[PDB]
Amino acid sequence: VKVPLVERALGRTLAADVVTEKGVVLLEAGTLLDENLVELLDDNGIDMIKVRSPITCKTRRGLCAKCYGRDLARERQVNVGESVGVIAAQSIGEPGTQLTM
Amino acid sequence: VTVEDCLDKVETRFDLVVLASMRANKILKNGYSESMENEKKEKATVVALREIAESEITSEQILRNEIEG
Amino acid sequence: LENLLHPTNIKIDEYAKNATKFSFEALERGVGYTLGFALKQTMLYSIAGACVTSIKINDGKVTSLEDVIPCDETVADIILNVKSLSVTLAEDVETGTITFELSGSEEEIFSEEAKLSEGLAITEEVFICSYNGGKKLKIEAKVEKGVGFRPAQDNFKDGEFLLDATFSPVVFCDFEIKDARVGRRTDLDKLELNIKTNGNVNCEEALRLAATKIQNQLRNIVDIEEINKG
Amino acid sequence: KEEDIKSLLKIGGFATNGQMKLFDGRTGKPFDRHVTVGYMYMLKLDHLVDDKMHARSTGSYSLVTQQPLGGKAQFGGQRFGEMEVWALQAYGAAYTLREMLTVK
Amino acid sequence: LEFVPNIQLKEDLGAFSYKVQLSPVEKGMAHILGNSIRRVLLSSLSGASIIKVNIANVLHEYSTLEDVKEDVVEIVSNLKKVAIKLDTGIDRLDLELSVNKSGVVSAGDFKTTQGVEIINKDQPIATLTNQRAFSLTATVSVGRNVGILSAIPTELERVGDIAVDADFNPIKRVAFEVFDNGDSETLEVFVKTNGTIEPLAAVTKALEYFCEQISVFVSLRVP
Amino acid sequence: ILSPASGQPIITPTQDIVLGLYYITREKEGARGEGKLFSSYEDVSRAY
Ligand SMILES: Nc1nc2c(ncn2[C@@H]2O[C@H](COP(=O)(O)OP(=O)(O)O)[C@@H](OP(=O)(O)OP(=O)(O)O)[C@H]2O)c(=O)[nH]1
Ligand SMILES: [Zn+2]
Repeated sequence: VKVPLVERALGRTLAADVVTEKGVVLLEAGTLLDENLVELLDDNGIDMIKVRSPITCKTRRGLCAKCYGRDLARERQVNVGESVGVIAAQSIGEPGTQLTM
Repeated sequence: VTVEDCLDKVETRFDLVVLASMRANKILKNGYSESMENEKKEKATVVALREIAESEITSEQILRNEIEG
Repeated sequence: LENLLHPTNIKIDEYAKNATKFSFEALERGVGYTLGFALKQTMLYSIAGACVTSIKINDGKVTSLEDVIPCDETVADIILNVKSLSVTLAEDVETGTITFELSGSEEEIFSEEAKLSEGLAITEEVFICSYNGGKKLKIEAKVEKGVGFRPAQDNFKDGEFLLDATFSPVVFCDFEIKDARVGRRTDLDKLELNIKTNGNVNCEEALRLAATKIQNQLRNIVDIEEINKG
Repeated sequence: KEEDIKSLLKIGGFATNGQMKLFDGRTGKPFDRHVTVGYMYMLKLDHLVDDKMHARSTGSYSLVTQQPLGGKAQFGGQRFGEMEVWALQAYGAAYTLREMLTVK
Repeated sequence: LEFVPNIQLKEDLGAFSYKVQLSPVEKGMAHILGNSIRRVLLSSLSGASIIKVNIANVLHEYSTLEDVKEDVVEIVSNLKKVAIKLDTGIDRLDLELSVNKSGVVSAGDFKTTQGVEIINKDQPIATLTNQRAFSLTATVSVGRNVGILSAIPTELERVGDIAVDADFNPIKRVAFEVFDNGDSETLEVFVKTNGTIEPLAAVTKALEYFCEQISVFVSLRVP
Repeated sequence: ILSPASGQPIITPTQDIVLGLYYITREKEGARGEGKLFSSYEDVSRAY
């Protein structure tokens, strides 16, 4: 597997509700994923989910708080006025030096 | 400070900083620095954070203070 | 002869019923560690005390902690409760015996309950176990008075569970060293002492008694009386 | 070879190992486990901290840019890196960034 | 059940090696006493050493005298190793040395003034290649080591005056061991010194300092 | 406390502090006082 789906989807809101094979909806849309919530997806064994993203963001020249979802540094939804782009650019650059090939 | 206690009353960690700065400026302009109390007590900027932690000052009340000045 | 400085500062705060904190300031550099280590060792093992050493539940009937008994507390828990009990021993009596035999039904057990040998005072009302009013059960406690700490080679030897004897009222020292400034020279150390006691004696008085014994020993090679004057 | 050094240690009367029993000075209690002791001949590099303190509060400014001189040659002072500006932007401390760039 | 310790200067050995031993201990207070004695002697002992030396013909430490193999800095280094014993009330004194020998100058060459005692007769201050007149003045005062950071440089009035650092403490090494005789213990301490101060007296002084420090605790008072 | 890039804390011990804890945590099959019962942490500290 290399990466668990729950670990990949952890801290990320769901764009649409997820319907179980039994036909009972498990998670409503626009709900932020949580470690307690993450357990259900493995327990329900849902391998595929749809989550919001910055590319999908409809705001003009801006990022909504929901599309970013969890800040991932304070374990909370990202607060407004935080520069996501600068942090994202610096985080990819710093790890590159350690890696060679 | 940890700013964690201040965060319970205030949200985003930015509005709290702005409110604390305004309160500290108002206190300094209040003539609080007679020089007999500054040595025995901490600086005003920390004092504003302490007042926010007590919650006695009230974030909404602080906005009302700006109109008075 | 610049004249060695004295701490000249004493701070005492009590944050617990038997726990107190002592703070010292203005000590010479490296003085705090030397004073602290000796005081802690003397208080922990240099004080004479009397404590329960051997516990027998049923005339050696109970061989292991696993064995079930007619009460809400397991044998190990009952032994832990008995060890916590503090006993003061009369000078004439070198040994103390405590009997916990109970025929009562569903009756709470307390330090007041249980007959004791003369010269033994419980000094406390600590709870022991809740009786189930079942089959007859018995408790035997052996009390000895000793100085220093004695280890037990075997936890259980025949019919009694052997326990080591602390033989000291003080249970905790946890001394610490912090930096202090007395002026241009700031190398002077600051010492804080936290002491917890069974409550048989006050912590400050016990610390003073521990300090006196070290002073008493050097009386032959040093004049203690002249040092007091100042 | 190691065997010759071991024979030399035996001639000295030390045990055939580098580690030896030691006692802590403060408590005088021996540490569990023996500790190797060696001369470890050492040298001091020419990097004194006396000239590196470089404490500056107010200094003369460059005539062309009206900006502080650097390197400690006169009053020195620390240049602020562009990357440091990126870190300040990530922090969101605009008031610190604005004040440092203009008044400072 | 009362035991009181006694001091015996026994097993003296070496040029300056002594093993003070106490026959009586409290059966467990011996280790604490040994640790206290070891710590107090090393940092509490006060010794008197030269702090200032003035050469007859020098303007600074970095100068070369005529017909002298030793350098002025080298002469200062030889002077520092010199061991001095002083009277209790002397506190401070000045030593004058003048020699016209064509051979090697020595610490014993120092004038035999009252109070001043030079243990290191063997150590040589300087060596003279050819016959010449050599004189210098060294100031001796009682002092103790308070650490490098807390050290006063010392004022110099004469142009020729040169500041010299001095190691006041005289105890090179301190060792202690504990033997239990059964119901009691005997404390054995090995002390190595320059020989300026008798070992038993030094041990008594260290114990007295420890007792003075512990005196405040029993009182539990500021004074 | 946590890295901005990742949730993992950056304040964890790196070298010797971890080694001492690892050495203390290790257990020995045979040791003096083995099988002893201590009511509280203070009693164990006094025994040590
Ligand atoms: N050693 C240590 N101490 C900590 C740590 N975290 C907090 N403290 C102590 O707790 C106190 C909390 O300070 P505040 O800022 O007022 O409270 P806050 O942490 O909840 O915001 C501080 O006191 P202070 O005003 O800084 O000085 P003091 O009162 O400790 O002497 C600090 O010393 C830590 O990780 N290690
Ligand atoms: Zn968006």
